[PDB]
Amino acid sequence: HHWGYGKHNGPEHWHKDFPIAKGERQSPVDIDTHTAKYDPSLKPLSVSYDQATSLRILNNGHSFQVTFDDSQDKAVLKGGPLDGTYRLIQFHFHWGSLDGQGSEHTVDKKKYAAELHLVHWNTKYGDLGKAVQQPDGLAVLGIFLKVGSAKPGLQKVVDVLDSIKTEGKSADFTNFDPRGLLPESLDYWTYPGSLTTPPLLECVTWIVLKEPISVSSEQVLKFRKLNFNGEGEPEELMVDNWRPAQPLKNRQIKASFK
Ligand SMILES: [Zn+2]
Ligand SMILES: [Zn+2]
Repeated sequence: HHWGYGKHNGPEHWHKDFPIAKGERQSPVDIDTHTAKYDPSLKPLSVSYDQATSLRILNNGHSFQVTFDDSQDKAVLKGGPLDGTYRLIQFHFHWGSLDGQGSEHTVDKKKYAAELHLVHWNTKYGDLGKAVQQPDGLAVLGIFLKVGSAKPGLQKVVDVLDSIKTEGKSADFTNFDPRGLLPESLDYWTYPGSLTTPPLLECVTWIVLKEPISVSSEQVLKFRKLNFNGEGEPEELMVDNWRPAQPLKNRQIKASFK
């Protein structure tokens, strides 16, 4: 029972191998806009992706992922609620079997069509190994996708998906600019949480953007062509690869905007 998203190995089963799944600071959560309170002390987010160097794109059996060279301070995230500078290591997506669902975070219980996660680690903790042991060792920038006009910045990604259809396939993926994946506003919500996949470590400062990016139906249709399965294995279409909202428990969600 390697983990997945189906009836027999999905999010309801994860706690058996990773008991932190019933922990105190699990993600995603629902963001209720009545209770997510504006914090005037929150600094604007600093996203510097201009020197990002992408390495590869891969189907890992739970999503598709684009990886980055994190050997030095090129593509970094800082400011906002964050201490120190955070290096981008990868991004991936979550999406649904139809446009009406797919995002992991929700806003006033509304599910978006997809959710993009840009994963960064805190350099003040030396390496990724020591970072994930710390409550703010990772920062994940979360961005909602809604269906509308095409995002030109997403095109180079979706157009190579046919080359990584099944679990375990990968391809060289150089000179991709993650700047093209961002909405206009960097207005955000932030709270302390976890990885939304095993091992579910409670090491993430979540930064979820208020403004969704719009992507075309054509584009999101390319997401749904991916497989959970390996090459030549019976088809398990990669859709609904999202963990549902987990209990907020004691936590406060802060808004950077009024
Ligand atoms: Zn994996
Ligand atoms: Zn994710």
